[PDB]
Amino acid sequence: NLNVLDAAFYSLEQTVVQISDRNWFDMQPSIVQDTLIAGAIQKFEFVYELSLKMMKRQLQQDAINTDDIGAYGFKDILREALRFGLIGDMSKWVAYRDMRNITSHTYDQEKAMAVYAQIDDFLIESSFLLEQLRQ
Amino acid sequence: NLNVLDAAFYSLEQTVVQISDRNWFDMQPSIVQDTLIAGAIQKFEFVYELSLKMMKRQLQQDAINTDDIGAYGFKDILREALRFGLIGDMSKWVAYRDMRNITSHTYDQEKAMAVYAQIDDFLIESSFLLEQLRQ
Repeated sequence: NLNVLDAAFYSLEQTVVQISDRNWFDMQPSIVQDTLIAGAIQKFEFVYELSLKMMKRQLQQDAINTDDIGAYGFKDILREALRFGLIGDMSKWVAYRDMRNITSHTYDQEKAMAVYAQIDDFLIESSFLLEQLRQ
Repeated sequence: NLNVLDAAFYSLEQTVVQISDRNWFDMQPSIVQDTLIAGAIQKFEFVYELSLKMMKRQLQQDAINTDDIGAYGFKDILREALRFGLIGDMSKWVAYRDMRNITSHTYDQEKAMAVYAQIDDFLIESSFLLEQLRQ
């Protein structure tokens, strides 16, 4: 499992890299560009959703009990994830959830630009998150 | 707002066309090939969702004295849409949702190929719907 989040993190990272190579990206027809952006938003969603689940799982393995939060709030998952040092800034994640909740609006190109602009930062935290989880 | 459904559809279609250009697509780097399939899948989700939003608004504005069509779930919307000849086979839209509900597993390349392969048919059906709504 953790391998899966790991494979999904890299594929996202790799994807931003290709899109970053501004030489090759600007050459491509516009439909190729917007499809890569969408594929990147889709890969963002995977890492985000896989991250929560791995994060919820570590949390359940380290708690006094799973009854408490696992049927309880996002924010509570974060604070707790923060306490065990799983993440560094629950404000990045509150933001990430806001991001994920609107990816379904991504057919609008502006909105797509807006989500893609936040992905590089996104890679940072999730990178941290996963490092934590490897240990 | 019919324009959005129309433009998401056409943008999907155009995505599928570039992907089918085997000579062009076989040359691309590995990460470009799958980001593109990732993206086409994301785009499939947009038309599906929008297509259902439109059947909904259609039935919601159509005969309804705006009877908070909330009492309505997926299958009522599909049944009403059939009553209006907006779709012609609901077993298919039922299957498009099962497809939609597994796209979150698309980080696995094989599951992703399996969903992408179903896009051609989706285009036929989704385009019929858009035809009826055009009137």
